[PDB]
Amino acid sequence: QKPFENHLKSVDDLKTTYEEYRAGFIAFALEKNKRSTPYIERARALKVAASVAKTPKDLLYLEDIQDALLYASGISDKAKKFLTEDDKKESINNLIENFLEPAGEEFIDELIFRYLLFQGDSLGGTMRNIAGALAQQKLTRAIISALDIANIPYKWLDSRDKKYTNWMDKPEDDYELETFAKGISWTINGKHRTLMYNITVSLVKKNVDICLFNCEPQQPEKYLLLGELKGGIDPAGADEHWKTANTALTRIRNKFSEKGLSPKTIFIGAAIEHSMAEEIWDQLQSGSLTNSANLTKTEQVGSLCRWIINI
Amino acid sequence: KPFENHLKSVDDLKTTYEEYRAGFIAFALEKNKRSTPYIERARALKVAASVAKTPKDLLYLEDIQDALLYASGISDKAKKFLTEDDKKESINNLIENFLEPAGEEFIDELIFRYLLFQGDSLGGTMRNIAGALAQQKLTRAIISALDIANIPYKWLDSRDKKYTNWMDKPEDDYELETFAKGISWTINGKHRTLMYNITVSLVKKNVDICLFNCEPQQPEKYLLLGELKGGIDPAGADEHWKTANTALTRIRNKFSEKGLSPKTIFIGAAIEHSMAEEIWDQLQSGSLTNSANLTKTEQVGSLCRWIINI
DNA sequence: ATACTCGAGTAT
DNA sequence: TATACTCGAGTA
Repeated sequence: QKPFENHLKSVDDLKTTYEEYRAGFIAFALEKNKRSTPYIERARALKVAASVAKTPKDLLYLEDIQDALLYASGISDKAKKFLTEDDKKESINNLIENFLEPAGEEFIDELIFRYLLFQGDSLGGTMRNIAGALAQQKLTRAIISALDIANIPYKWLDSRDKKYTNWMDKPEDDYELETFAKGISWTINGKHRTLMYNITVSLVKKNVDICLFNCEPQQPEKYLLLGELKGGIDPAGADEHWKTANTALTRIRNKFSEKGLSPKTIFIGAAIEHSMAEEIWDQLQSGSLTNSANLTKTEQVGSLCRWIINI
Repeated sequence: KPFENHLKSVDDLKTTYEEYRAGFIAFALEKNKRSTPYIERARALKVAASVAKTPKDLLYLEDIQDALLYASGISDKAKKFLTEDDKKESINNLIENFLEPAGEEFIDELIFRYLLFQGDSLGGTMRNIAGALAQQKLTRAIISALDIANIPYKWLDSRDKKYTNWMDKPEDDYELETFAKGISWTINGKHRTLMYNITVSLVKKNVDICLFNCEPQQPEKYLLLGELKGGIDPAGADEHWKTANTALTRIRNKFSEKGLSPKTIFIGAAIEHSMAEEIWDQLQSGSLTNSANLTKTEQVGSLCRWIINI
C-alpha cells in the first residue's frame, strides 16, 4: 500500500547482503586500478624531470617540479590553501633537509617514493568522489529505463553544460545517457516533473542530492521531493553517513514545515546495516521518511523509481 | 547557562583562519613524522622483490605476498571481503596489467604502486591519530583543571585493554594525557568518573565522552554524554557536526524514554558559521548543555572547570 | 565560497 | 565481535 511497502516487507529487506558488499569492494578496486595509471605516470615523469638535479638543493631550481616538491613535502592540495608562500617554501626545505639529503645517493627515489605515498591520499579522495558520481548514474539509469519501459519521453540536462539551462530531448538510444545527466524532466498525467541532482535548496541553505520539482523543465511550494543518495559500499561507513543524512533530512523537514510545506523525503543507500535499517523503517512507519531503497537491490530501486515518476 | 561563561555570541564558537592554518601545519608535521616507516617498508619491499627476475617470479616470494596484494589495489579494509581466489586474481591482474607491461622497470612499477595505495593507508592512520590527539588535549585540560584546584584524581591506562587498573595520579602528571582512557575524582563529596569512547547501553552506540556519577549499564549513572571532534578541516566541520547531531539525538531520545536527562555537550576544533548558529540555538533552547571550540583555550578551560563541578 | 563525495584506518 | 568510531583526501 504505502510506497515503500511495495518493495519492503521487513526491516531487514533494507539490509545490504554480504555478497553485495564483496561485489562492491571488488568493483571499487577495479575502478581504482583504472584510475591509478595517470598517478604512476606522473611519478615516472617527475623522476625524469627531477633527475637533472645532481643534488637535493638543485631541485629548488627546476621550476617545473615545485608543486610536486610541495606535495612530496607532506602538503595536500586541501592543506595548501591555508599556507603562505613562506610556509610552502619552508615545507619544501624541510623535505630537502629532513629526507632528501639524508637519502644521499638515493635522493631521487626518496622524492618519488614520498611524492607517491602522499599522492595516494589524493587518489583516495578522487575515488570517493567517483563512487558518488557512479551512484548518481545508477539511479538515473533506473529512472530513464523506467520512463523508457513506460513509453514516456523525457528531456535531459547535460552536466557538462554549466549554464544548466539547455534541456535536450532524449536521444533515440539513450544508452549511457546517465553518465552525463544533471537532471531529467518528464510529464505524467498532465503534470510536469523535473528531477535535478545536487542542488542548493534555498530554504535550508544546504545542498541536496536529489530534488524533484513540480514544474516544466527556489519557490518552496515547487519542491515535491528531496532525498539523500549514498553510493558508498563500505559497511563501516553505513551508519556514519546515515547519521549525516538524517540531520540533513531533518534540516529539510524543519525548514519546510516552518513554511507550512511537507515535501516528500527519501533515503537511498548502497550500504545499509541493521541498526540504521531499524531507524529508516521506523521513519517510514511514522511518515517522517516517505520512501527508501537499498541501491544494491534492483527490485527496490525499480519500485522506488516507478513511484518517483508517478509522484 | 554554563556556556555563557565563555560564549557571548554565536561567532565566539567559530574557528579562526589562524587556528586552521596552525592545525593544518601541525597535521603535516605529524604526517611527515609518521611517513618514514611507510617509505622504509617500500625500500625493504624493493630489496625482497628484487630477487625476482620476472613479474611471475614474484609469486614465489612468500614474504611479499601481502604487499603484492596491497600494490594490486586492495586496501586492508577491502581485503576482509575477498576470498583467497579473489586475492590471487587481484595479484595476477597486477602482474599482467602493470608489471609485465613495465618490462625492465617492473620492480619500480610494483614499488610505486605499493606506495601509491599505501598512501591511503597512511591517510587512514593520520585521521585516527588526529582523533587521539584531540582526546589527549581535552584530558590535559581536565587534569590541569584538577591540578590547579588541588584536587587529586585517579587514572586508567589505555595501554592495557583490561581497563580496570585505576591508578593514583603520579606526582608530576606531565603527559599523563597520552595514555589516559579515563580520569576519576571527588568534588564536594560527589565521586565522578570520566571515560572516553564507551559503548552506551541504552543507545547501543559508542560515545566520545562519558561522565559517571560513580567512583571508579545503569543508564542513570550517566551524568553527561558528549561528542568531541578534533578535526581541523573546515570542509569537514558541517559534515561531522551533522553526524554528531544525530548521535546526540539518539542519546536524548533513548534516555528520555527512560525518564533520564543526562547533560550533553559538543566540542569541536573546526566550527563554521552555519553549524555555530545551530549549536547556539541548541544551547539557548536547553537541548545542548554546553559547547566549546577546542582551539580556544579559554573555552576549553571554562568547559572543563564546569565538567569537574558537575 | 560553502558544504558536498566516501572509505583509509581504528577500537570495543 | 558485530558494530561503528576516527577525519580529511578530493569535488562542485
